[PDB]
Amino acid sequence: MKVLGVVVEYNPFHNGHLYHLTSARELVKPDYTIAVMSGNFCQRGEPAVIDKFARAEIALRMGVDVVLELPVVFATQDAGGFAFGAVCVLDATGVVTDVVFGSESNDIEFLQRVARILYEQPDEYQKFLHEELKKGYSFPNARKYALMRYFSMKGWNEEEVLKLEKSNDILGVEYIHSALKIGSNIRFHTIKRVGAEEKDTSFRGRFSSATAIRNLMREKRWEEVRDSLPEDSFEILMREINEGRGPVFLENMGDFLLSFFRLKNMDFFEKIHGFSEGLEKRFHVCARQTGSYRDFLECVKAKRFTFSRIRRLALFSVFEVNKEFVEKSNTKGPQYIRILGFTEKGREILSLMRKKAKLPIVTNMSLYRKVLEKTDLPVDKQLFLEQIDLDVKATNFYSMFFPSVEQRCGERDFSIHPIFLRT
Amino acid sequence: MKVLGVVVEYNPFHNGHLYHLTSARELVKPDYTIAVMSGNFCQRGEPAVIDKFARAEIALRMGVDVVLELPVVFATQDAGGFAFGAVCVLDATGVVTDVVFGSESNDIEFLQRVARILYEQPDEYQKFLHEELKKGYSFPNARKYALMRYFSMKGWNEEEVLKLEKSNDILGVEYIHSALKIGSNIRFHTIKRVGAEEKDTSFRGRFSSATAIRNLMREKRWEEVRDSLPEDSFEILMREINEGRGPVFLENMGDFLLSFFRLKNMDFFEKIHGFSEGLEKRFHVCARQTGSYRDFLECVKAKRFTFSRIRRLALFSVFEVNKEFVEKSNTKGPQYIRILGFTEKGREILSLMRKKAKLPIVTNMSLYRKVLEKTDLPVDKQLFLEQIDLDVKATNFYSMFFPSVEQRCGERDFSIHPIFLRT
Repeated sequence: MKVLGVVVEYNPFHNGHLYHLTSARELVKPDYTIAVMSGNFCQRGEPAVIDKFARAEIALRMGVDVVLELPVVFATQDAGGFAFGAVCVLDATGVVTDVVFGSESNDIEFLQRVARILYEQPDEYQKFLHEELKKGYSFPNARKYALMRYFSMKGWNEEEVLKLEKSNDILGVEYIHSALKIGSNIRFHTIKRVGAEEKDTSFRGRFSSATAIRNLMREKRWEEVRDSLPEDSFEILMREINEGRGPVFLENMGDFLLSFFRLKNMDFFEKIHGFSEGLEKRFHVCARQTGSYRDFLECVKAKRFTFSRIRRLALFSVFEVNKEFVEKSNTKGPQYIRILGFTEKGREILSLMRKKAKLPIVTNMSLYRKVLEKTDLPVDKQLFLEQIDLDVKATNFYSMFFPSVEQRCGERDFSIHPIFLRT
Repeated sequence: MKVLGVVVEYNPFHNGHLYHLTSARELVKPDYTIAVMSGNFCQRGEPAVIDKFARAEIALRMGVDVVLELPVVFATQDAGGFAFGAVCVLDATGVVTDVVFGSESNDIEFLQRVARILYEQPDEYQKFLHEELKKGYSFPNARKYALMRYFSMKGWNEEEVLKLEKSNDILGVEYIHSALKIGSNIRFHTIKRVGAEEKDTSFRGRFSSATAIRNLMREKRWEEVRDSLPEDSFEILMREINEGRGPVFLENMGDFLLSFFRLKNMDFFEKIHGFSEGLEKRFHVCARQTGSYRDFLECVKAKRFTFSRIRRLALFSVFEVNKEFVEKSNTKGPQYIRILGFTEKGREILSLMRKKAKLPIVTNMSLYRKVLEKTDLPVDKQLFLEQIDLDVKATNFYSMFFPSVEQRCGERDFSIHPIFLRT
């Protein structure tokens, strides 16, 4: 028996996503497919263009049997924390056998070699990393240079370690690294990256990136959106829009984020995860000097910062995601498995997950405190509660930006049950 | 010599305000007139419809020599705290000899008699108050009923105490009580309020209430607005509107406030000043179950809560005005005198204030930390910093709601110097 895991966001689910999913299923020939998916906010620090319940339904119609929520504390982190949460969730199901992820190099052996070095921390590598951590290098840069120097000493190709600027391959390394850390037996595979680069922004016809498609949506070119998307993905996108639950764009939240930063002092940002390299002063000063979130982001931007990093820090700030909370989450991992949706076939593997899972399974959110109280699993209960409260908080915040005022009431985590799709 | 103080909001400055200000000056015949004025937020929990720099200038043109800011922590409180701050600021100038306030009863001897009882706290009054509170009445009702029983026991007419159901006289008593508490020698005077009461939301000619006039602005009835205001007031209003710095309404901030409350749990609100009687839970639940701030207010509101109390609580929440901070402020008072503007004539009295003031005087905001570091005056340093940080924070937040994005940059407390007008 084999169960395919995939780590996904689907913002929106497009033709490239379908190609990847179909290829993964053809490669692994799984009996069941489980997706761990980012919620209402993705890894670039942007809102999903439609909410997690719609995108869970889309994934189910595209051939996922079970959709799990990647908790916000992981979903909005950079590659290291993102991968760690995703791999912990999939490993925790107790049924996942194989994981297939998109890749640029499409070389599983190189990705594995890098991860083993990061896991086993050779004495030579460690000495290099510290030297590179002086000379003021940021960790991901110092690590890259440390890895390059390790490769030379071992007579490998150091040039390869510059492959690791590509998003797909970075995540790939971190998936494997995470699996070694938690002692997972999951088998990992790559497929060569589908369609346009995740950062492209140009319309490629059939296969455009998700960022490009969201821009198409901004410009209201629906026919080009339609050409980018599977029929059911587009249909449900149109549904959410017609019913006033989309589209949701980051600039819709921009005035909130900017105003919120004007309520905060530097002491506040110092307590929030991810802040270093003068970014606290930058947030504080730029929030007072600029009048829109777009202008804010450009004021904070400098050569050594990505927009994505800045955008993530903005989400961490409004959700008050503090340093200690993230440190604990990146150690102990997710404390629950949240079910967003399943098919008829998915019911079967969920039944097995009840017996095999290493984390409490949450389906009915009204009952999550009872699940926590009743579980025999050695979870950190306080951390559990903090993590799931963040998930709920993000959904409630997100809902205020539904285009229709009528759609903004209530807590969707408690009012909407996991999607059940008949087969 | 004589110096007249007045406690004002001027949201906006209308014909009724010119009438009463002029009569105040005619009554007392002062050499100078000083106003202590609410900033960008007033006592009802609303933003001012144009900002404090615009409204300070109108005040100067209408006959005020010097305009002072009532710090936010007092300006946004109910009558007790509002009055305390205002009287502390006026007294701290070291030059104000007389204060005139508008009144329904226009009976100053009555108002002083009541203030004296609240100041001296005779045990019979305290017994009555404790009983009425034990019975479950609100503090203002309990106090009213306690004063009535007191009056009755003294052989006075208790129906006279009914005068205190009127907003102006409630305020009047608290001004006088505050003067007694701090040992002020200021002479207090009443003049009879004429024109619509503060609570009257509909339009009659002059004198329409400020509330009614703000609604005229909402409905774009600008002819009736012009007939309601002195020429210089209407001109400054139009100037602000033409530049996109007004009008500012509470509903413009409504989505922010409601989204902000969705980020907070009950433990947050328990810390905020003015929360009791299960208001923490009502804020928490209503913020999640309503989709607009108007609906939120209606949800939180019940028999025992006025709208103004709820609106004040929303401002205290968004600005994180906590219980210990307000307790200190209502004990030690304002720690500085903030000059918003003065005329060439006002120079003369401001010069005397520098010799006579009991609090540090802040004109150039860029220097306020240096003023604090150097002052001989034994102020509470941390409280000073917290109070003035709140003033700046409120201005910075307010400005995000200027209708034109071109006006939303920079910190206006630092870039706008005190208004000055040649005489």
